[PDB]
Amino acid sequence: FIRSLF
Amino acid sequence: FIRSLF
Amino acid sequence: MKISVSKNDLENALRYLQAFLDKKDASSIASHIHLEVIKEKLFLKASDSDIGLKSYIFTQSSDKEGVGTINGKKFLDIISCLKDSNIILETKDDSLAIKQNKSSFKLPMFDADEFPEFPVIDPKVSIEVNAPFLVDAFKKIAPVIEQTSHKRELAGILMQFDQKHQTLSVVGTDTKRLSYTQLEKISIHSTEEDISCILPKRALLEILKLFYENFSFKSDGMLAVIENEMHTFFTKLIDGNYPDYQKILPKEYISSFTLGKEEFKESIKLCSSLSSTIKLTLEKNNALFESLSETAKTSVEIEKGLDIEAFHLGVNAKFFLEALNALGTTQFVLRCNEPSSPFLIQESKISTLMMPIT
Amino acid sequence: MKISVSKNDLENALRYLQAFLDDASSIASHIHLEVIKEKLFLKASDSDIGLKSYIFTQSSDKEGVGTINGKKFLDIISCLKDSNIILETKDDSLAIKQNKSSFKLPMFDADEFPEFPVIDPKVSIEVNAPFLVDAFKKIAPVIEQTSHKRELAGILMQFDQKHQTLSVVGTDTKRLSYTQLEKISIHSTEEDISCILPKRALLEILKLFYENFSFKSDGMLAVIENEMHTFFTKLIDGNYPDYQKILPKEYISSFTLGKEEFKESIKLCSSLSSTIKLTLEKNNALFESSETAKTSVEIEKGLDIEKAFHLGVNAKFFLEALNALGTTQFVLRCNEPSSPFLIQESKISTLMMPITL
Amino acid sequence: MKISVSKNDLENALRYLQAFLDKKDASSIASHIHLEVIKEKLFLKASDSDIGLKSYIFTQSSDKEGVGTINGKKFLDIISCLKDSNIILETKDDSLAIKQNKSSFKLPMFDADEFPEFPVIDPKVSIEVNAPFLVDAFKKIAPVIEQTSHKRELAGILMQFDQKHQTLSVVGTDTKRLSYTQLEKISIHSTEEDISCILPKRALLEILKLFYENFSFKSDGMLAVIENEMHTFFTKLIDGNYPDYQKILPKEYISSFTLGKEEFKESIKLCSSLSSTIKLTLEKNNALFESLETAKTSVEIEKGLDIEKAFHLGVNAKFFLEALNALGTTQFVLRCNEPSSPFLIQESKISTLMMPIT
Amino acid sequence: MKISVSKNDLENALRYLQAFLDKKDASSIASHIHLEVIKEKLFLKASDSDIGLKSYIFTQSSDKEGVGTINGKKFLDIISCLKDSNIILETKDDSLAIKQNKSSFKLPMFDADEFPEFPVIDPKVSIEVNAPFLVDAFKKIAPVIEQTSHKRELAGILMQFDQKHQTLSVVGTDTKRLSYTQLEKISIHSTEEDISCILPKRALLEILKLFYENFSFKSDGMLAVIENEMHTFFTKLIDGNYPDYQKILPKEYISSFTLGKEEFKESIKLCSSLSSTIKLTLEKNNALFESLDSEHSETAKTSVEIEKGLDIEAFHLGVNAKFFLEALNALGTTQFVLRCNEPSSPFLIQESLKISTLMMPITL
Repeated sequence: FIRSLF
Repeated sequence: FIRSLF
Repeated sequence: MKISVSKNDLENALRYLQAFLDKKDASSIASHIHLEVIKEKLFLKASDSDIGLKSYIFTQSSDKEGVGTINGKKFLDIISCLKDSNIILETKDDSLAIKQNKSSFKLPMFDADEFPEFPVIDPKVSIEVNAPFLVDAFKKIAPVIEQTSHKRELAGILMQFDQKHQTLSVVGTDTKRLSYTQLEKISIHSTEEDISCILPKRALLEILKLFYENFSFKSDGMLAVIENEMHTFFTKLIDGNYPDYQKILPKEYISSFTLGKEEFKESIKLCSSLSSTIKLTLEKNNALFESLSETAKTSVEIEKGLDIEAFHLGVNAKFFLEALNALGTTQFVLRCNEPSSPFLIQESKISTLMMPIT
Repeated sequence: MKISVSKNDLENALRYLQAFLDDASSIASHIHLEVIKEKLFLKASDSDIGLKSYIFTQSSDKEGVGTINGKKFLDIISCLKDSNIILETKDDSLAIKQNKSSFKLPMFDADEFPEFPVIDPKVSIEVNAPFLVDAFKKIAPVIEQTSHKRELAGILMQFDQKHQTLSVVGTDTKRLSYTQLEKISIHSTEEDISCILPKRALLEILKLFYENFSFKSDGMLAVIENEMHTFFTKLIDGNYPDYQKILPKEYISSFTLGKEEFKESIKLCSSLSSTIKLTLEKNNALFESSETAKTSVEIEKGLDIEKAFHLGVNAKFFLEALNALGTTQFVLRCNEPSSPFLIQESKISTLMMPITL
Repeated sequence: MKISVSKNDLENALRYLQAFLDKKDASSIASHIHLEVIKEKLFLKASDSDIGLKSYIFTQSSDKEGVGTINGKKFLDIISCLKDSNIILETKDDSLAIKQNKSSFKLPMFDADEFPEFPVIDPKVSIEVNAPFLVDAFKKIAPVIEQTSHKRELAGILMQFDQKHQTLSVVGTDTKRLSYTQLEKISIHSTEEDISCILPKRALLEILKLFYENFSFKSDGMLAVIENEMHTFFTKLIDGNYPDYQKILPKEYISSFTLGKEEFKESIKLCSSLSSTIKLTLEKNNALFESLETAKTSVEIEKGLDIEKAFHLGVNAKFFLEALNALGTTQFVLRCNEPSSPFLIQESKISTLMMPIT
Repeated sequence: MKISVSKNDLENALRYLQAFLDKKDASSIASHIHLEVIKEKLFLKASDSDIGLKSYIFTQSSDKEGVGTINGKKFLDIISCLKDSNIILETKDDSLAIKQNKSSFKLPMFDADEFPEFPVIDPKVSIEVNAPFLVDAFKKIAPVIEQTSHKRELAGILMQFDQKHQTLSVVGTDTKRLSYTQLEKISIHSTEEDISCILPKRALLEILKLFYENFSFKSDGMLAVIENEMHTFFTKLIDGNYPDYQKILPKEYISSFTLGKEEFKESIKLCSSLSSTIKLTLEKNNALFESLDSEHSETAKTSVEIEKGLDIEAFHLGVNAKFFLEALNALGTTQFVLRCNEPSSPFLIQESLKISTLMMPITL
């Protein structure tokens, strides 16, 4: 489960 | 098409 | 259990075993490779129900004997990542520990007593194979057999033992071509005189990877077990009656043409770039090939003129090539009656009967 | 064609052209043939991208034009011997001949093959160093062809004429990879100008170009040209996000770490899972995937930390970031475990979002 | 001087330079590679009087410009041991420092002002080469030329420029075969006189590694300089007068036979396994090959030759093959007068005149 | 004689046989390969007195059985030129005919009864080898042995059978390094208790190409015969007494250092680009490697970290690079043990938790 950078 | 040997 | 094994030996054993696993379902024991240390050998087994393989490698050290199980796919994954050095294998409770230097892995094991034992059969038929001819025949006949056939029985290769005449006939078909050979001088130790085993295509392709010469073949009509010094292999047979191939082989041919194998191979490859079916026209001093607005054509000269007054013949390119690949001679014989009737291909010893296109 | 003899120079030309083809009813499935003097010129295009190429002829008995199905043409040539092959037009057919083998294929009217675009460059550079294409190679993996954000489905080229800089930028929202090339003579009408090359185009550029080519764009197409090829691609319409506004200005820690040690450790754990827990201690780094993979590497040059620093990472992202580096060691800069972290050498940097737990 | 360069770029540059060194004597400056940083480029030179190469790689960083030398063989040895990462190069006094993470090397340098400068020539002749035809001709003619010839002038390939007719003739011979081609439509920037350059075989073989299309060729009768974007190459020329090849070419041939190249190649390979000379017998509808204990083979010629009696011809196998390798057509022409007289081989660019054996 | 054989099978058999020929002299019978068809097998033999090989391939047809000879080199040359189809082999008078399609070769034969027979020995010692450990040990020890030794007996590998303790010791040396291993649990069927065979290096290198597992080894003190299903191999043994290796092995070592194999390998390769001898400096948490004086201005240095700190007061050691590498190639573990006493005294290399190498250092 990954965070969104943009 | 090809007819069956049998 | 506690052993050290060489990375390359293990990886190699584990590659061959993958085919024998039910990898799709990791809940199953069938997804696991069964491990067993006896003296200086690690014995590896995998099985689904259809096929099975036992294999072994030698240990670099055997500090403790014992048994174990591990997910077969995951085991290979891990071993392929490690260095070309020794790898420690060791059981701890219900886990398998894999260690190499500072890298350590744990994997869960099933109870190894619930891994199914390999079958012991009472042979109805049994032969010892020292020549490569059987496995050469498998190799050459395998392409004509399709794994997913309308007729279940055709989905393998036939082994027809005739104890009386010491013959093992090997036969493959997909209804459009029939490829066959008969091996002479086989000491067939069997209960009945005649006995047929149909090996599934999947099993056949595994046999090709594992065996060549110096192995035993036993069957009991249900399973068939192949064994040599490194491996015991088993497969279920296809239940069913293979059709009587001898009844469909034409007894007589009007013509028989001696023709150059590589010339024909090359010509058929050429026309095959544009279409899978080819028109082949045999003339007295010439053979012409044409793809069947686009066109490929090519021709080869036949110096030794054929016994003709021209003969047209529609053929599947890939079938004709696979038939010629089965031959070891430099020239081949094509026997035919009418253009619409089956024709035979053989050496100038695997023969292929083929239905033309019409 | 009109009647040419030519080598398996041909096969090679035809392999490269396959990617530029489209449906055999379409003209776009055909390669356009043209003989001028001692050259056979080959073109393929499907609207988005296009390639012009040529080979020399072994003989040119007649000049002329033609078309042929591009896939079928390659199939036929790849079957022939390593000798000369005769090419010849006969009415609306292309004849391919070699010794006793002769092939016929139908041609479209070659006037209805679409022309390659002539653009008025808004921007234009000459590339002699390999750095641009090295940057494409390294940044390409982080870009995905099928992105929710249309503009992210390519690589950004950001020209700043004033400072002579070409910035190259890729992202998929989970990692941002970037580099800035100095000393580029940028011949451009505006000062600032951005081209987004599609991923598909980017992968073709990698096969065809390295050094010694021109790059021109007009904001709609971009044309790359060297002595052998003219290549064109449409650009992605849209505004690429301002990458510099997301780059953290300050990092609490910065750790100098061994590249191949980390690569090998990440490959190891990646055999059991795609995400890895990475624990940095003062003199040690440990990597962990009922199942477990673990492994550790020593760090002789002790890190500046009191408590150990845990960090969830995607294995393949971390590897691809380290493949972009040319140094033997790398720098990892991070603030909190949940915040983005940077990877760079002792030209390409990668900002990466971690995973939690 | 202080730079960082990529290991692969450097290693590659250094491999190509080895051939240009006098490695035999490490006391000599000629055993060294000259290093020079200008802006973002490291320029590398090696030379041993006869031949020379200048090359460059791009720098990953250029902290200081400067010059240096280093033993060329030892430099490659070191670089080939390092990792695929950047390598620091740096001068310290009269030493070159090579550094990559914890590994550091020192090597002694010569005064780089005493490294000889590459020649600047005033071109007597000059051409720009965009087609591959010249270098294709070098490749095909090179085998016929021997480095160690009794005749000094034959120890290279001839380039004969005729400005008047825009022709560059390329010619090779040992005294047993003469291979030649003439390139049309060359813009020869020279004086109106003819002008001949003989490139040594050693130089010729280096040209083949470095060049194909898109280069300049200049000569002044003493040196010849070849240049493209990556390299400047120089070689001394061979000083003699190459013999007038056109005077020994027969003007007329009694017979001319159109024959199949790959058939002849394969047949000659076959007989060559037992002897280097072959008896070749041409009949109307076939050609026979026999070693001169015994190899024989034959090929059919469908398109019958114009001959009443059969034509025998002794040939060197390897010469005949090398002549056929020069051809790009699928068939070839063999023209001969008597069995003992020279015979010609050519396509249906490169022709080979060959002396037979009796 | 009249057979057909597959081109690949034959070519392959003939490649292996080349090493057993006396190709130097084509007048000799020893330059020939002896051919023999029995049933569905073509048997091939080559020998030059010191070594010999028997091999076979299966026939695609056997129309007539018989014997023959042919020049072994020329036979391979011809077969390698032919196509991947069947090849006809046939005797006609005193010639061997090789045919394939339109290509036909003739070669002269010697009388095949004058081809020397392979030896039948009465085994003084005999073992059956199923594990790969013997041949693994040959492979790893072979580099240390030199074919052209001043001492005749060192020009091979030693096989020391001790029937009493079921041990086969395998030993190689060139006087500067001694490499050895002892295999346990060998059923040694022998007449005497102790018995030594010294195999020549040439023979040893051929054994490596032909054998791995599942073969017999018999010797009578003069020859040694190795046999499996495909091959019978023979070699003469080196007449002589191999020195007592056990008397030179140090019984005790002051220090023993557990060290990383691939780290050391890389570091030694690096410094070996400038000089063949290396100064190795062991510190508690670090090992350093430096090329030794080479041309005064040159230097290679590099270092590796040792996480598991060593137990020491720094230890310098001069070593031959290539010897140290060859010793580490013998090991299958990831880490190795270096045991030493003084800098000038021999040191030992072996695995961490088969093959050990004792090595003489260099000074300074």
